[PDB]
Amino acid sequence: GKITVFAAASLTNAMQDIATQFKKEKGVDVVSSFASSSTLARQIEAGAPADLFISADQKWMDYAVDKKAIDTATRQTLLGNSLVVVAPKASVQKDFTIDSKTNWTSLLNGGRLAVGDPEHVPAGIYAKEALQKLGAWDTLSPKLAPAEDVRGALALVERNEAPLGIVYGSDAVASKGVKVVATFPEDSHKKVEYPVAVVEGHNNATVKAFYDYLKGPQAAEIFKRYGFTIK
Ligand code: MOO
Repeated sequence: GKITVFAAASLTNAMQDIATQFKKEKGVDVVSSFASSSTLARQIEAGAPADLFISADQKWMDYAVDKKAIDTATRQTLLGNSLVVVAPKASVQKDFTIDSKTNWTSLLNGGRLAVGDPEHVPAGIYAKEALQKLGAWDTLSPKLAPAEDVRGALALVERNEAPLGIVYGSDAVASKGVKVVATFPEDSHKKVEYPVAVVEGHNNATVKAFYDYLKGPQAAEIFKRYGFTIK
């Protein structure tokens, strides 16, 4: 048959490699749809036919669970990640530490801070939480360059349309055109976690085979290579 995976945008590269490998060794076609975790959860709620859902936060998985769209016994935290600040590869921007007294205004210099839309994209929600805890939010809000998902934010920095952008550590590994210039302290935000679950009514042997593969060694190898931490 064919499996349909709805996965957070930050999983783009890893999921494509995993799908390729699974087809080589098991013969099944895996089709992935990538977007903000919020967008995917709402599509699943509406009735879009996804078999698996992997969210970049617990919030949007909880959302789908409440709408009775998830086979709950299958829900499990699969990956972890870090929150970082990236700059264009060829930028002269130097490394910096992030604390209560970081001078964001000087760092930006009339430029905007690329972020996933803090209204709903997990990467933006983690970022807003961190910036509010570090007291930088009030200063930064009028200087944001929001995007549809974390990869949209990444693109803004790669195309040098924003001096800095807040993305996941894994995004930096996948990107050929940016560099990590700072890392948020773990205590500034909720732990970045990626729950996976089978969509209600799609728990059959074919989907289950893929779900099990995601927790196996071949997949763990690919996830690690892309900067994700395995839970
Ligand atoms: O759902 Mo994302 O990976 O925070 O854009």
